[PDB]
Amino acid sequence: SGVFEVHNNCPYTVWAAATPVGGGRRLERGQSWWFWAPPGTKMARIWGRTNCNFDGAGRGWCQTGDCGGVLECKGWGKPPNTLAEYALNQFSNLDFWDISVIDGFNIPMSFGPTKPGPGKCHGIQCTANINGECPGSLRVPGGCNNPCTTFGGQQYCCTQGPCGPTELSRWFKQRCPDAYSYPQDDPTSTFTCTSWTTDYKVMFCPYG
Repeated sequence: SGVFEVHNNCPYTVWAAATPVGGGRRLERGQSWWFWAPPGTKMARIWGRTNCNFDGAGRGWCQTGDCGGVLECKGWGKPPNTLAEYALNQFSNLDFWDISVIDGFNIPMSFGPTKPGPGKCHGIQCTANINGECPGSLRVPGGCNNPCTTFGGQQYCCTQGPCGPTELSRWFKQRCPDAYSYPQDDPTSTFTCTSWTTDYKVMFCPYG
């Protein structure tokens, strides 16, 4: 319960990050990072940072997902960064989790329970070649930004009230049907498992 394995299967190095628990860890291909989240942990995210350069003290910078120039993240990363989000022991004894591209996409990833269950408690992924097919307007080095990051505004960010899918969010949704494509993409993007029944695993580049 509450245990996360973050495994890197990408050809390149990935500096894993996680908040509010976890921190960060350099992961060469084949390596795993294990951390535990106390029961009740909410608004948590796990992500990978690419093309980093750190000194001996842990200060540096990353091309994507940079969390304030430090290796062990205390805060969120700079988009674009594919996200695995979770909240344990929420209402009705359920863990709520998802993969999100609301803050862009940088690395393909899978996210799922170690002990599956009925309903939505099964593994999901977002492994489409988003970086290679990314629209020119959203394209950045090593990633593909969500229109809310690139353009801003209610239409894409939904800060002013109800919003719906846009041509750009749909572009993401077509490639990753199980991931959050825009702020209010809730019905087809939320997955759950009964609390205290399973651990979780995140993999960067499942297919290599």
